[PDB]
Amino acid sequence: YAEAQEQLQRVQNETNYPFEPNNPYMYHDKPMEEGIAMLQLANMAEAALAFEAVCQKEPENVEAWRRLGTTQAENEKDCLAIIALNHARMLDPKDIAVHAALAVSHTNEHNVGAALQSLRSWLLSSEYRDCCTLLYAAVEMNPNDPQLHASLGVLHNLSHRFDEAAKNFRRAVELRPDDAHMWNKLGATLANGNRPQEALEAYNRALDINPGYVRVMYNMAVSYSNMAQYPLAAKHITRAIALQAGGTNPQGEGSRIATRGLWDLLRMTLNLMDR
Amino acid sequence: MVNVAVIGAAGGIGQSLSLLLLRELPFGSTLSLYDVVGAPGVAADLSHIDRAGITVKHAAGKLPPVPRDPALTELAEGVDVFVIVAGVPRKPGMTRDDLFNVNAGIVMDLVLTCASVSPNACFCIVTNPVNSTTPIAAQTLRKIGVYNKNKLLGVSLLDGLRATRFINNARHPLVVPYVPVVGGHSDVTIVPLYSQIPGPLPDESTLKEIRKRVQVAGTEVVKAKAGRGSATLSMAEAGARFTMHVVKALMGLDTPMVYAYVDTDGEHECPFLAMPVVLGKNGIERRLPIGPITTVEKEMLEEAVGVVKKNIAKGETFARSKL
Amino acid sequence: MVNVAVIGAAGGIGQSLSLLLLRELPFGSTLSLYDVVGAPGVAADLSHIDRAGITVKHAAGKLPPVPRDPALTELAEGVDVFVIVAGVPRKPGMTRDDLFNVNAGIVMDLVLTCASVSPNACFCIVTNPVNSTTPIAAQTLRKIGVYNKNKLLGVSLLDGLRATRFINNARHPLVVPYVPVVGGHSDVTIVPLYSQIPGPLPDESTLKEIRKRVQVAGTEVVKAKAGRGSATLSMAEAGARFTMHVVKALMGLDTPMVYAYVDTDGEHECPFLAMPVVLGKNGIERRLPIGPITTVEKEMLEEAVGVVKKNIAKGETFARSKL
Amino acid sequence: MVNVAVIGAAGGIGQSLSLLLLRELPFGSTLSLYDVVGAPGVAADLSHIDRAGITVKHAAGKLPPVPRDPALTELAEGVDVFVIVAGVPRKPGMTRDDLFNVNAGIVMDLVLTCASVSPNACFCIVTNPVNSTTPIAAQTLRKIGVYNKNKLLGVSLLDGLRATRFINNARHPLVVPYVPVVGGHSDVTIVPLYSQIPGPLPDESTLKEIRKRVQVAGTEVVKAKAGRGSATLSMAEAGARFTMHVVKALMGLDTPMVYAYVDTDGEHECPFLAMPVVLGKNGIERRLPIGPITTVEKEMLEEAVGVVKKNIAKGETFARSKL
Amino acid sequence: MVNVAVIGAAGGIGQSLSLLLLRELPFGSTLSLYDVVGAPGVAADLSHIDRAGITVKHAAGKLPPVPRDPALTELAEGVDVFVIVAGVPRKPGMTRDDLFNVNAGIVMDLVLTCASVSPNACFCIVTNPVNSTTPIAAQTLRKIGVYNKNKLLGVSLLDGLRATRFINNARHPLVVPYVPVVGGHSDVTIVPLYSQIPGPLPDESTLKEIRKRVQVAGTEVVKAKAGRGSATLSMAEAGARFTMHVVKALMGLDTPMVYAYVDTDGEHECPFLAMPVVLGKNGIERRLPIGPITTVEKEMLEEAVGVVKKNIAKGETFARSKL
Repeated sequence: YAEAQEQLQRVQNETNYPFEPNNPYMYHDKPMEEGIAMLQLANMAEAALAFEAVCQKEPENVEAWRRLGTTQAENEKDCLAIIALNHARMLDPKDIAVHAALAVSHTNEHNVGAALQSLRSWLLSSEYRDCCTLLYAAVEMNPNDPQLHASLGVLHNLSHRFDEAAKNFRRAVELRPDDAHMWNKLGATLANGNRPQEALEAYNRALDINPGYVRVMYNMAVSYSNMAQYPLAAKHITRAIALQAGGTNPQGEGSRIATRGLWDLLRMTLNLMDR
Repeated sequence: MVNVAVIGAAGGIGQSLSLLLLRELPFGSTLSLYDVVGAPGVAADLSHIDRAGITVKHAAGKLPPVPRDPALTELAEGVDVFVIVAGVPRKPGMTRDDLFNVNAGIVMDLVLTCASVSPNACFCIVTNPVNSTTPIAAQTLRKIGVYNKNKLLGVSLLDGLRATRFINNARHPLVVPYVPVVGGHSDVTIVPLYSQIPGPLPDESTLKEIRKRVQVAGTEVVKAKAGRGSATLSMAEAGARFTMHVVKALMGLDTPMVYAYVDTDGEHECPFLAMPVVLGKNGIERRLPIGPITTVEKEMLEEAVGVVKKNIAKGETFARSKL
Repeated sequence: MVNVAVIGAAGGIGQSLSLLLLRELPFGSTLSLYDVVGAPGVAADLSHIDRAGITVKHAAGKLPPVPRDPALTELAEGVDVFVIVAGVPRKPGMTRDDLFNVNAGIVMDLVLTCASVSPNACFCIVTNPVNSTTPIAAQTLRKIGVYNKNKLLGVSLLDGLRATRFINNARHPLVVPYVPVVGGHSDVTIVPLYSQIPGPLPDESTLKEIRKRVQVAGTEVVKAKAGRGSATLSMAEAGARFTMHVVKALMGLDTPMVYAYVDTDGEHECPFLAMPVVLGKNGIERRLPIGPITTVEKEMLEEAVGVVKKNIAKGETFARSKL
Repeated sequence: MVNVAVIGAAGGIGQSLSLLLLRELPFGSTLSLYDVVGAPGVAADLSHIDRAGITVKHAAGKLPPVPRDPALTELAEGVDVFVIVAGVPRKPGMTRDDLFNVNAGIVMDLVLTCASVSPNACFCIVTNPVNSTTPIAAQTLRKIGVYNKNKLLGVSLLDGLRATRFINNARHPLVVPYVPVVGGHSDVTIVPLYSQIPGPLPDESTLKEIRKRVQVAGTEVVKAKAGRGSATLSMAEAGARFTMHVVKALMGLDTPMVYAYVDTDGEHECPFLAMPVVLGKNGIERRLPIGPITTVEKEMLEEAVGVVKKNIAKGETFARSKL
Repeated sequence: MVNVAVIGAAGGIGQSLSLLLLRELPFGSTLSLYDVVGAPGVAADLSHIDRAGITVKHAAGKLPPVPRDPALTELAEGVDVFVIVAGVPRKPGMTRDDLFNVNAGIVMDLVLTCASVSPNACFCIVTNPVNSTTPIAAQTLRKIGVYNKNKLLGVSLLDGLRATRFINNARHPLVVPYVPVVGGHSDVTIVPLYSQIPGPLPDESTLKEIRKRVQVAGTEVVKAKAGRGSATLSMAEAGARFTMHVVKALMGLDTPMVYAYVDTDGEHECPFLAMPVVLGKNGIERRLPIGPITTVEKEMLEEAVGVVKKNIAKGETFARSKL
């Protein structure tokens, strides 16, 4: 290494986002092309590693920060996010993607709080009453707009409004039936509303866009565990654990406190199975 | 000695229960209050009472809720008894499917925050879906790795209070203190036991009416209040009495017998039922059998068992879609 | 046999008062309720608590409030004690003139309607502007023509509660059950008596600080609750105890000595003032002298006398405007 | 207002009974002690107690106990409850049934003297035997022409207290308030009803041993006292508790359920039995049936009736010899 | 949990004190009884009232009194409160000088064997010569080596129960809970502070008559009893109440202000006097100054302190003599 030495605590002094070891990607020649190409033709686990490798070189890579947060959301890892997206927002506050992708990360942890502020910042680029007011905005203007029309469901989900969120997704789903993300939302509202059987089929089809969306199959496991067949949940969470990480010599594990979430489900499953 | 913390003492089942506990709590015992809004206004109100030997502590919180509020992590140090009373009211709203989810999203956090700093502490659930929300608390406790079946109770004394009020009016040459009640806390689940009380009983044509009125009780109160609230005054009285019973048992000045809603522990299947137990220094001590049952109550008991089985299953798996 | 009837038992103050009353009344008593809104809902909720002998009765008024409501005259038959709690919250300021005027009108209407049916009853006014509402009730009773100076008791006990709490906090571990307080109930019109208690009083500057705190503790509560609401739980404790004292004095089970806002006949120059009295079977039976005091308290007493003179002067100043 | 009087308050029972009764009488009550010797001393002892609202009045009545003592006639002018306690020590050097002959005349003349002027007063019999002197008192009352089966009670609470304590020691830490005991109040005439209380009972042999232990109860104390006196620290407690129950029922503050040796009034084959009754403002109100009886307990409540029939016959044939 | 032991619970006053004690002890107690003659009889007479949660222990006597009884030591195990009530009737036979020699020698033997097994325990002396027996107890404790000044009290409440009863009988509707009485317990060593109570005190002649009455009222009982006995019932409640305070101050649930014949560490020059104190968990916490005294009472206080000087001098003269 000679001079490649540390740089880790050097970039960590301000960015608390851990970089972890076992990231050989970082020095082949320039990992950006393989990192970006891995999304289309492969999984989405080592892609985050490549994004981290290209990001650690300098903090001015806006693309690296805006993509690392999005990548560390699919592979169930919504604790390594938030801070990275905030740092990306610090670099540019007019950016559209960082604000849009920062709301999906503050609603999993049930933070509420800054999620409404991020939605307002995205749109411009009682707290709830004010946020919902400005949100209406293009109630009709730019109707064919996918992002604006889909944001209504995200607004409804943070107020336990799973009734109209699915309704606006249904129009948003058919507008651009290509990306899996919009389809996953379509599933979630249904699951989170005494309606499991009406979404699982989408969970299967969503997989044909990119077989790896850990979130869809995790929700599959949750829904079937809530829908009788108490086993099966195990025979999906076990492969969830495997595909989640660990294919590159446990990825240089380090802390992996967040991963606990997944592992937890296994228990609640086994137990209800008397095991 | 003895620290009691009411969690959510800023509503109608809040401040009133706190006031009732203030004037009956034993000398030399503190009292803690927490709520996202209105807690300082109650602390500044309960500190102007001439009761001696009682000190009041209070904490507030940010109006936008945040998981693991720092104030609770500090106030929950040294607490001996927790009364989880917060949550949305029993407002009709929409069907039960959403209210249960809303309250599950609250109990999961308000148990996780409290149990981390003070593990050995009795818990009293006085929220909504008490057939669905107690297993949620049990699951939340099991996760962190600490769980004692002898220190988790569901306050279902309101049904007993209602039951020992209608038999004292129709049959009013006599007065009886209490009547056994089994089952759970729901509409078709509560089963009064009128065959275990002294004195002759009226004809069967009236006993069934009394049992039906005991089951369908809160709906008449809701109708009497149109839609602008529910019954809170008569529910804070039962919670205060149960908390006093638990405090006396913990101190060592009584070993009372209470019914509550506790774990069966492999005795009657359906492992969350309302059966009589005896308290003690270390929580539950002995779980007593139901006793002789009239042949007309067995059908009600089996229907209640089935309904509670379904409710237990539905509540012990409240998860989330993440998204 | 008593028939304590509470008027206005639906607001912030009164909901707790009814609950506190219907857990200590003697066996065979009878409660009553009345309000424009929420009275049926309070009655249907309080009737589910097991208390043998206690019977609950209620009535509701019309939304367009008509003076001399027929529903109230039906509840005024065979009543022993009337307690007035009705009022219009506090509002975020809005000057005291309009709030005082509406409170005076409500008190006039309620007192006239209640006293037009059962004359030989007891009135235990609780409304916040005591110093001017009590002479209003006296004037209305004289206008009716059944005025008795021994049955009219404006409740003034929260001052005693605050003074006792402060003394017990600042002189640990000495405990004194009660502390005499004279004057009216407002701002500077209060004059506590600290030289008539057994013990080595701490100092002079600290004692003056305690006097200032007990004088201005009213604004502290409303400042703690942002800018909305008032002291509700604390004020509900000072009414139930006074009502119990009056009830047990009438029933012949006790002859207590208290401090209350009364209709002093002679002795002190003030037409109305709060001085110690003793309650017998027919209300006040003997009026005790104030007793020896200190000059520093004498100046405060003189200032309080002046303020009391002004307040009651104005009280019958605007009351004559009705005629 | 009551004027409870203790007849014979100078022996080993009256002295403690008066002290226990004075501390719990309500406000505005009155006591009345009477005895042939020692009454002024007991009146002087109890006149130095700081209780407020209690008035003590006494009278002593000549040596050579005269027939119809003029002094006792004066202390009978408004008494509402009579507690007959004046008996005689057994002279522990003497034994056999030479106690019935001497106490019968004392009971007769005391009851006649008390009832000759205050017919409307409840009579409580404490002297032994109770089941042989209660018919004597009934005959004496019937002789003078005034009688009331409601206002004639025989104290038997001692057996219930003894049985309640004996079962709490064998079911710790589970406690019960009371245990039903019926039959009589002498040796083999008492039967405890252990199959009418909540909780899992122990095996049969222990139950039989406990049942026998309650029967042989009045002789173990004598053996422990080495033939010098009988138990007197529990009879006073039982009498005080029964008198408190009767007074509270008479004043109207309670409607208790008790077990008293009374006339069955055609509800049983025996003319006198210890049936469970409920008191009230005019004495006995209802006579509850005994209820379900265990098969093993049937023979006991068939020997008890047989022996009590002979006891009542022996006690009632004595009245014809006198008068 | 506490352990109250009564020494000499077989005389006229010991039995009533024990009966009154086993009705107010907190749930969980180990009340003990001991006497040379009559111990088992009274022991197996209180173990029949239910009073669940109390265990009764006792010891057995021996031959004519032997110093350092082996049975007393066995019962002298871990015990918090020791009540010394054994002694000899005071007034029967007169002989004031002789009777001291009779009683003191008993105490000199009781304290020595009772201590040295429970050094950290209270001592509530109840014997009649209170003025000249507490110094004897203090001298005995000094010889052993443990003389905790805050854990040695001499009961005296009796002479206040008398003052309160006498005063309330004059001023009629007015009642004062307690009245301060200082000095000692002898005929001329008692002075009541009637200028420290609130109210219109009567004339000076009546006050002097009342002061004289409380100094002579201890002979009225003897004169009414014809010299056969003395005051037993009235003294049986003064002690059994006062001891309760100690428990409520030692178990940690109260902090009351009491008057007792205590050791004056500083303050007055007299080594022992009856001055107000504040009890606590460890014993005596604060010793308040006597306070303002009018001109008339100063001479009485001076005479009382002069007499108690000689009384204490005599008290610490038999202890020096020993044999």
